Amino acid sequence: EDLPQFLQNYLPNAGQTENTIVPFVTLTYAQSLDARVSRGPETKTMTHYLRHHHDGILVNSPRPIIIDTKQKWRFDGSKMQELFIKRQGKPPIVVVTSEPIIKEQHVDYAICPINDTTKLVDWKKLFEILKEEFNIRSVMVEGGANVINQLLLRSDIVNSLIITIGSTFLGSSGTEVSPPQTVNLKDMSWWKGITDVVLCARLAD
Amino acid sequence: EDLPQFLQNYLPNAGQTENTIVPFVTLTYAQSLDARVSRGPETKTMTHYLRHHHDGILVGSGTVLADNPGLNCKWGNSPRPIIIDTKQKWRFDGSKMQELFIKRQGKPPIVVVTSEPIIKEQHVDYAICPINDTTKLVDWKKLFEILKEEFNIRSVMVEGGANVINQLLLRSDIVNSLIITIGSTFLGSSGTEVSPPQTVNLKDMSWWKGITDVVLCARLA
Repeated sequence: EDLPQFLQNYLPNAGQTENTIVPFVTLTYAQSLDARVSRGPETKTMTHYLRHHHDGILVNSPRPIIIDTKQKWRFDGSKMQELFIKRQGKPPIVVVTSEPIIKEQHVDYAICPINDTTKLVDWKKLFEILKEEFNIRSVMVEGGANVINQLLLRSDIVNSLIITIGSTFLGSSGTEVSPPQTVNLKDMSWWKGITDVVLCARLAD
Repeated sequence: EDLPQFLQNYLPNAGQTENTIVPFVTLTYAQSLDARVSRGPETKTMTHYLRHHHDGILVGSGTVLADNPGLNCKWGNSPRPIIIDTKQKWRFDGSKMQELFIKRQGKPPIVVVTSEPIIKEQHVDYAICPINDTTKLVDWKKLFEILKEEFNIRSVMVEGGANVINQLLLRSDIVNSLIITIGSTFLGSSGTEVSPPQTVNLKDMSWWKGITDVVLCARLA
């Protein structure tokens, strides 16, 4: 709508990550008034517009990037697998902590060593691996509220934050997005729709 | 500024002509992106403009006990403060509210209790509201009726208590307008959140946008 002009300054910017080893990282999600992303229109256009401006998407057409540290996901027999077959959808990059004994066709494996301290995955190292090993110049992370909750803390990684808020309450039992500490924003910009609003911003510090 | 017309349809006297037994009730609060109201300049003025249009301003005790709020109005007379204090632990004597009352800058409070007031304070009015036999908590419908019938409160703005908000969000038979400000900040998951226990659908929504904040006006579906 007027949405492309609104998003423009927050889209991956070529000359900004070029001659760096990190990709542009956008953090994006859709929540209710009570900050829930699940429970216990018009956003299609925007999401698909955003996706086609990124090389990878962490959950032309973007490549799917899946975290599967515990190694239990499978490509064969996935929506993704079928989409790949019909010439409209790329095969996934699968993020793991060690080399899997059994690998699937078309699937790329990114071995990211779990962080020494946090005991979680080293987000900085993972994003460099995606960029350097797999030509992923930009990445749109869409969810796992737990992924979002960690990355909200990473002002040194995240480049743009794009949040849709719908005019509804999902209820307290729904899965929330809220960082463990306070997170300040900068360079904020709001767009308003009929029933929804979108925030574009950056992470302070 | 466009804020007055934006709010116009959601204020008590856009409510047209009919006399009612229930006061007009606006549910209004300010939250972070993570729906938090407590820690873990345009909106402040709006709040005051809103206060100017209501006979009463309601808060749960706890929010009065935490922040020591004036709860009076400045131009965007003043509304009467209404404190829910079922435990009868809030004290008017020595409060900021009392300071404003003495300086003729604010009104004395109405205190809502659920049994005989034990220590009545000078210039304080007490509203004894029945307890709902199902919830064990105060009967919101009867309370608002009493505020109107006994204390001549024709309209009330409830601002405070996540706990209060969380209950009223479920009461489409009580709430006339929902007005929510959302700031562009995260307070963090330790902060106290506003989220009702069940899904709540909204209707008649209209959004307003500032530079750092957005405001939603809606009604309960």
